[PDB]
Amino acid sequence: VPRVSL
Amino acid sequence: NDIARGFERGLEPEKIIGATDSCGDLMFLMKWKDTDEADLVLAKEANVKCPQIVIAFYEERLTW
Amino acid sequence: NDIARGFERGLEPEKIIGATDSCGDLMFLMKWKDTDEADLVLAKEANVKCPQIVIAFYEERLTW
Repeated sequence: VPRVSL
Repeated sequence: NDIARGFERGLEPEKIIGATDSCGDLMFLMKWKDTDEADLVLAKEANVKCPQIVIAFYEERLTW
Repeated sequence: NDIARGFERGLEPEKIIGATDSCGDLMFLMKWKDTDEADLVLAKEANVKCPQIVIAFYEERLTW
């Protein structure tokens, strides 16, 4: 499950 | 890829419903318009063909 | 979502090269005979259509 971490 | 060929179906992309890098190159599972069908497409190709759909997907899952 | 329809291509299964439960039902990525290509098929359907290929896959993954 992707999650773009900024 | 050997695997992602969803755009060869010639249907209108509607929404990305998942993603994987498990075959090296990033893929998306693309749901098409007015069907429950989805297929894997290369991310590189979706970036070009449906950039707003790609972005909407990245935007929906921003974490800090 | 109707995702795994690999068998509809009417091609001959050769080897399962991966598997996922991430879209609900267990799926296999099936490599076909005489091609570089591959596509998701549902496990329940591979069990019936190509049981030795299913078994061969599970065999090379045995851990103790």
